[PDB]
Amino acid sequence: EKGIYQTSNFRVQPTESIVRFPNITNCPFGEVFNATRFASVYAWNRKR
Amino acid sequence: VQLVESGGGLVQPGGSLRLSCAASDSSFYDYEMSWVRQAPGKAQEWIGSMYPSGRTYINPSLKSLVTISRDNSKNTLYLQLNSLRAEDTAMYYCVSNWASGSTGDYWGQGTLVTVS
Ligand SMILES: *[C@@H]1O[C@H](CO)[C@@H](O)[C@H](O)[C@H]1NC(C)=O
Repeated sequence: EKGIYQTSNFRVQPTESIVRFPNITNCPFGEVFNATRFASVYAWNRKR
Repeated sequence: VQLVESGGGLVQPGGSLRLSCAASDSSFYDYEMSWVRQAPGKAQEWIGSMYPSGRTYINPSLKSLVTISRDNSKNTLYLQLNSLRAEDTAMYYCVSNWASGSTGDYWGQGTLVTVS
């Protein structure tokens, strides 16, 4: 019959998603591996 | 100045020589103080080592050529050179912590040595 009938909803689907994170993404890990010589196998180092 | 070196000079082939290094305090020698040489052309190598456990074990290749002793009155450290040939040009630095890689060694100025 005549009238205004509600059928369904419609949402605006989201487009491409993004993620944002801060600056200062660093410590010098090279100073551990770019050491010129390594020590004796009885002097293992924990460069914390 | 807290560490110095004394002795050394021209080496007549077949002659004897005296060399030394010093430190500042008794805690500075604690726990390890090991001799070391360097050399232009020839690879750097450690001369002698005195471990803090009382047992001294020099390198199997360098344990039958160098005599090592310590004197804390001057903090001096006797070192002697014997029978250098034309193939052993070495320049001597007194650098600690060589059994810790290149992350614990202390670099200063040292002295320059030429052996003809
Ligand atoms: C280590 O040294 C080499 C030099 O060849 C360099 O290419 C490399 O990037 C260095 N590593 C770091 C983390 O810097």
